[PDB]
Amino acid sequence: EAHIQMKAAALKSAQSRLFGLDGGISTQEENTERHTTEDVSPSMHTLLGVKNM
Amino acid sequence: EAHIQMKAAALKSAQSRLFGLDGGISTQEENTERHTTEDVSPSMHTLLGVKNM
Repeated sequence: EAHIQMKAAALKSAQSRLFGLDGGISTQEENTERHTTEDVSPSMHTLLGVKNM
Repeated sequence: EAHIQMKAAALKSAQSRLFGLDGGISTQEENTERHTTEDVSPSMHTLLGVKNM
């Protein structure tokens, strides 16, 4: 009885977690898009439908 | 768990780029046109259909 009470008092209410933080860090997608000197910006190739006035 | 958290905090949301700026710089076409003493301008040969009055 003493050993059981000691074990119960030591363990308390320790929740058991089956997993931790996943090791897969990359949550985005690889950017396979090309970059060329013809681009108007590092994020865009052309401004196709844009109309100035 | 500590190592996984450290790796996740260090990598953050680093997007992976597959390409950089392309090494092909010349985006125009080579000007194979000739230049002759008969030309009226370095950019034009004659003024053919032009009518003065």
